[PDB]
Amino acid sequence: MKTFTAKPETVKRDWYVVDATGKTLGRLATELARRLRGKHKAEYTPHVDTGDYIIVLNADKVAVTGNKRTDKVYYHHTGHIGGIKQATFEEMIARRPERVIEIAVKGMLPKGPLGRAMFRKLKVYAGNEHNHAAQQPQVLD
Amino acid sequence: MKVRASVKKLCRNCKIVKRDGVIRVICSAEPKHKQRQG
Amino acid sequence: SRVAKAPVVVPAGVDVKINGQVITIKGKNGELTRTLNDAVEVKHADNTLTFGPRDGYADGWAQAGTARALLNSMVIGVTEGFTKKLQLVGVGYRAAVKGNVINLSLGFSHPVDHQLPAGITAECPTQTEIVLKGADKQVIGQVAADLRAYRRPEPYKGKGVRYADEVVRTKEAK
Amino acid sequence: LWIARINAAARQNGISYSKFINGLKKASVEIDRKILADIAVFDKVAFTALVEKAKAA
Amino acid sequence: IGLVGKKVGMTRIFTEDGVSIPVTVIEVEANRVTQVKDLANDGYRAIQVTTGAKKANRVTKPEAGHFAKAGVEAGRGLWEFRLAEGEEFTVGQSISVELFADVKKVDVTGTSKGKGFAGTVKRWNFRTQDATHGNSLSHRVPGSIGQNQTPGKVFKGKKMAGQMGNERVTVQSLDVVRVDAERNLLLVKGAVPGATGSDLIVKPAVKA
RNA sequence: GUGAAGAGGGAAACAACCCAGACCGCCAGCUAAGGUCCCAAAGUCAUGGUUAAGUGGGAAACGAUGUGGGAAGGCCCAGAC
RNA sequence: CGAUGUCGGCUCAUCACAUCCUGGGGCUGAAGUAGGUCCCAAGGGUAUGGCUGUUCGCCAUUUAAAGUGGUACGCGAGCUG
RNA sequence: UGCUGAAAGCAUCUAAGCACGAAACUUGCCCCGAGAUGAGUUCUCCCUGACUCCUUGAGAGUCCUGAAGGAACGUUGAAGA
Ligand SMILES: [Mg+2]
Ligand SMILES: [Mg+2]
Ligand SMILES: [Mg+2]
Ligand SMILES: [Mg+2]
Ligand SMILES: [Mg+2]
Ligand SMILES: [Mg+2]
Ligand SMILES: [Mg+2]
Ligand SMILES: [Mg+2]
Ligand SMILES: [Mg+2]
Ligand SMILES: [Mg+2]
Ligand SMILES: [Mg+2]
Ligand SMILES: [Mg+2]
Ligand SMILES: [Mg+2]
Ligand SMILES: [Mg+2]
Ligand SMILES: [Mg+2]
Ligand SMILES: [Mg+2]
Ligand SMILES: [Mg+2]
Ligand SMILES: [Mg+2]
Ligand SMILES: [Mg+2]
Ligand SMILES: [Mg+2]
Ligand SMILES: [Mg+2]
Ligand SMILES: [Mg+2]
Ligand SMILES: [Mg+2]
Ligand SMILES: [Mg+2]
Ligand SMILES: [Mg+2]
Ligand SMILES: [Mg+2]
Ligand SMILES: [Mg+2]
Ligand SMILES: [Mg+2]
Ligand SMILES: [Mg+2]
Ligand SMILES: [Mg+2]
Ligand SMILES: [Mg+2]
Ligand SMILES: [Mg+2]
Ligand SMILES: [Mg+2]
Ligand SMILES: [Mg+2]
Ligand SMILES: [Mg+2]
Ligand SMILES: [Mg+2]
Ligand SMILES: [Mg+2]
Ligand SMILES: [Mg+2]
Ligand SMILES: [Mg+2]
Ligand SMILES: [Mg+2]
Ligand SMILES: [Mg+2]
Ligand SMILES: [Mg+2]
Ligand SMILES: [Mg+2]
Ligand SMILES: [Mg+2]
Ligand SMILES: [Mg+2]
Ligand SMILES: [Mg+2]
Ligand SMILES: [Mg+2]
Ligand SMILES: [Mg+2]
Ligand SMILES: [Mg+2]
Ligand SMILES: [Mg+2]
Ligand SMILES: [Mg+2]
Ligand SMILES: [Mg+2]
Ligand SMILES: [Mg+2]
Ligand SMILES: [Mg+2]
Ligand SMILES: [Mg+2]
Ligand SMILES: [Mg+2]
Ligand SMILES: [Mg+2]
Ligand SMILES: [Mg+2]
Ligand SMILES: [Mg+2]
Ligand SMILES: [Mg+2]
Ligand SMILES: [Mg+2]
Ligand SMILES: [Mg+2]
Ligand SMILES: [Mg+2]
Ligand SMILES: [Mg+2]
Ligand SMILES: [Mg+2]
Ligand SMILES: [Mg+2]
Ligand SMILES: [Mg+2]
Ligand SMILES: [Mg+2]
Ligand SMILES: [Mg+2]
Ligand SMILES: [Mg+2]
Ligand SMILES: [Mg+2]
Ligand SMILES: [Mg+2]
Ligand SMILES: [Mg+2]
Ligand SMILES: [Mg+2]
Ligand SMILES: [Mg+2]
Ligand SMILES: [Mg+2]
Ligand SMILES: [Mg+2]
Ligand SMILES: [Mg+2]
Ligand SMILES: [Mg+2]
Ligand SMILES: [Mg+2]
Ligand SMILES: [Mg+2]
Ligand SMILES: [Mg+2]
Ligand SMILES: [Mg+2]
Ligand SMILES: [Mg+2]
Ligand SMILES: [Mg+2]
Ligand SMILES: [Mg+2]
Ligand SMILES: [Mg+2]
Ligand SMILES: [Mg+2]
Ligand SMILES: [Mg+2]
Repeated sequence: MKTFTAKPETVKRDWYVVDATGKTLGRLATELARRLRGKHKAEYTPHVDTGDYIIVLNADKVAVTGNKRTDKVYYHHTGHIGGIKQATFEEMIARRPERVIEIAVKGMLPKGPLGRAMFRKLKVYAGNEHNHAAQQPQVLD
Repeated sequence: MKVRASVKKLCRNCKIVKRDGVIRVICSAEPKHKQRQG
Repeated sequence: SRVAKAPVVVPAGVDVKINGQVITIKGKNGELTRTLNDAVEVKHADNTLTFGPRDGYADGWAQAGTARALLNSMVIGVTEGFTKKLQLVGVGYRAAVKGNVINLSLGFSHPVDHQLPAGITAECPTQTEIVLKGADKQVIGQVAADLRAYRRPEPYKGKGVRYADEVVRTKEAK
Repeated sequence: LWIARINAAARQNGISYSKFINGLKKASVEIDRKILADIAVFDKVAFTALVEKAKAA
Repeated sequence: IGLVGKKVGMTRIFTEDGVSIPVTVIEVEANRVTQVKDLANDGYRAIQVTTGAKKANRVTKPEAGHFAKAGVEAGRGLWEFRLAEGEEFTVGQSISVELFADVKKVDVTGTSKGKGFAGTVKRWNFRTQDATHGNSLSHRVPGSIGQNQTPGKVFKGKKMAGQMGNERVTVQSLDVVRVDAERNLLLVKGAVPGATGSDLIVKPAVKA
């Protein structure tokens, strides 16, 4: 008899903080992507962005098992004649520590307008300070 | 050194060592016997 | 296993301190610090030191036997102080110290002024011989290895910087 | 869609979907996904009682 | 740091021994500081300067005010220079050509003379195909631009015809000959970009 | 046997491989192969081990005090390796 | 097969590394000079002529070098024939 | 290539740990570069009147004002199809 669907205007979105110090990259990234999508919520609708705003702070301190600190490579093409760039997990944190969580989450989000809309929700930070004190973002684990 | 796929103890003073995943054969007497891989 | 099961003696005037895993050994020659591995567990038992493998960790004995052999050298270092005898073989090869900078002349177009990191006391009894002293085997051995690496033994005349105890294989011309 | 909703609403009360449904089957509860999903959204105070009912088994 | 100056053609200086050195005459008027940027507000340390003298009806109010905050007269155009930690300047200060009295070599940046739509022969030094021997409507044309099925596409940065010049280009480590304080000149050896009248950013050579 | 002349689920995509034969409808439930951290429905399930190579996630002769199990065989208190 | 223009040259290239030069190393029957072989390394560089449709090849003279290959044996809605 | 150093009384460049080490890699040099929709930053400038309608909207108007600035037009250029 027409089952419930979450109406964007009625969606009450919440703010959270996650300290990523000593967390496993992927196991963090998953639990982030689960929240950003809004799966945890009982009013989950696949075509609407029901998920919560998350602030990941201390992104540079994120942990990785085995030899992935040196061995894990992040390839990308420049769209140029032969321009394949690569960067290891160390090299990536040395330059752009935000990109590490970003890339890990973006792979686990869906691919499309809504998938990009539910990435905007995520707020990564290298340092411990965040300037979103105005939202009263509660602590998450 | 040699980089053959079947390194082995040629003389008596030759010694097998595993450095950084690769099996090497280091020798005191003849540096000729110095050989890596395999 | 066998090295680890053999306590290190600690002579008098050698202040040992265990800050969790971070060990500090102070003595007459110099103060030495060692951030030890997590898998090793170390304690004071009577006069001597004891090194035990931790339960749960895979490689305990290998890690502990290292700690043993390190602290054994660390205690001997602060008590006695280690030395290395380097000699310069070949004509026109000169070694002269000025402060904490060893001036090597080894047949180059520029004299090589090697720096000495940490507490390393460099001396020269003769002009073609370098005797250097200190606390750490690590830093000494390294410095010695650098001073060697500027001009290793040529296996023909034996020319270059050599360790005193080191034998060198020379060969004939063909 | 329903299964996701039920799996979401169950984990708020501390049980996964897989264990919840076995819990309901073992208590001979005949209520379907369509309604469990309807209850999950609308009446959570009611829904909680099904998760307790499942917890018994 | 650097100074802005109009290009004023070319000459030569004859040295008394014999050598004639071809020099570019860069007039470098009083470069006056309109603004000083710092780490608190801007996140980097720099100075904005001006030079020349723009007529008052041609300068707009948003810039007329911008000059009135400093107190300087409205110069034609604004340029910014990054400070090298040690040095520090004040708003309303006039930097003169006497900064280059100490230096030997300078990087000169300018806008190259616009050649318009240039073909591949002129733009990229492509070789002209045979001028006769059967050649049909394809003397100065670029020839092939790719392979076949495999890419099935032209690659990015493929050298083709297009806009040549009117681009900002930098000539490095040019030897400063004379630094005339009285007429406000700066004679550099060689040739620098842009035509007579074009604006040049002259600054000390980074490649020492 | 299947396709040809067979849709549906799985094997990323994949006529012939694995599961299974669509009369029509339903916003019902149980299962097959195959699956259950996220893309994406369901175990960050339970217990006991192995693996450190990102093996898993292409390959041989041959090479090696890698590392686990075992079943044996050479020596002690006259104290061997 | 209701047409996917086939060698060679020119123009324009681009990638691989099984490296010709240049860079870093081990062994050497490595005195030095110069090599020999092997290892890592693909940033950049890598002839002009004579003969022949030639690719190749031989020859003359250079060069630090005159690399081997893929790209519809790259490139004819770009030229040649 | 080493240093210290186990596992393996020793030995061994490594299993803890620690140094060197190439035109490669990341910067350094030059250029583009906030459509970088994650659309950034600094400085300056300008506009500070009312009535009507409403299904009370970030709503449609009536009137008085038209700024900063821009475009258009002209004379044009070492800028340019
Ligand atoms: Mg190595
Ligand atoms: Mg490997
Ligand atoms: Mg022009
Ligand atoms: Mg022309
Ligand atoms: Mg030219
Ligand atoms: Mg030509
Ligand atoms: Mg021609
Ligand atoms: Mg013709
Ligand atoms: Mg034609
Ligand atoms: Mg014709
Ligand atoms: Mg013609
Ligand atoms: Mg044509
Ligand atoms: Mg035509
Ligand atoms: Mg110069
Ligand atoms: Mg048929
Ligand atoms: Mg089928
Ligand atoms: Mg199928
Ligand atoms: Mg397959
Ligand atoms: Mg799949
Ligand atoms: Mg699939
Ligand atoms: Mg499928
Ligand atoms: Mg097939
Ligand atoms: Mg089966
Ligand atoms: Mg049937
Ligand atoms: Mg049927
Ligand atoms: Mg039926
Ligand atoms: Mg079922
Ligand atoms: Mg059942
Ligand atoms: Mg499975
Ligand atoms: Mg999909
Ligand atoms: Mg799927
Ligand atoms: Mg799921
Ligand atoms: Mg588990
Ligand atoms: Mg693999
Ligand atoms: Mg074997
Ligand atoms: Mg037995
Ligand atoms: Mg046909
Ligand atoms: Mg056709
Ligand atoms: Mg043809
Ligand atoms: Mg042929
Ligand atoms: Mg030709
Ligand atoms: Mg070309
Ligand atoms: Mg190679
Ligand atoms: Mg070979
Ligand atoms: Mg090679
Ligand atoms: Mg070679
Ligand atoms: Mg050279
Ligand atoms: Mg050199
Ligand atoms: Mg060498
Ligand atoms: Mg390789
Ligand atoms: Mg090349
Ligand atoms: Mg490359
Ligand atoms: Mg290249
Ligand atoms: Mg480089
Ligand atoms: Mg070039
Ligand atoms: Mg002739
Ligand atoms: Mg010819
Ligand atoms: Mg010849
Ligand atoms: Mg030559
Ligand atoms: Mg070739
Ligand atoms: Mg091929
Ligand atoms: Mg072929
Ligand atoms: Mg080919
Ligand atoms: Mg062809
Ligand atoms: Mg070709
Ligand atoms: Mg074509
Ligand atoms: Mg062709
Ligand atoms: Mg034609
Ligand atoms: Mg013909
Ligand atoms: Mg003809
Ligand atoms: Mg030892
Ligand atoms: Mg030794
Ligand atoms: Mg280094
Ligand atoms: Mg060079
Ligand atoms: Mg710009
Ligand atoms: Mg914004
Ligand atoms: Mg702004
Ligand atoms: Mg501002
Ligand atoms: Mg008002
Ligand atoms: Mg209005
Ligand atoms: Mg009016
Ligand atoms: Mg108007
Ligand atoms: Mg008006
Ligand atoms: Mg106006
Ligand atoms: Mg304008
Ligand atoms: Mg117009
Ligand atoms: Mg006009
Ligand atoms: Mg005109
Ligand atoms: Mg005109």
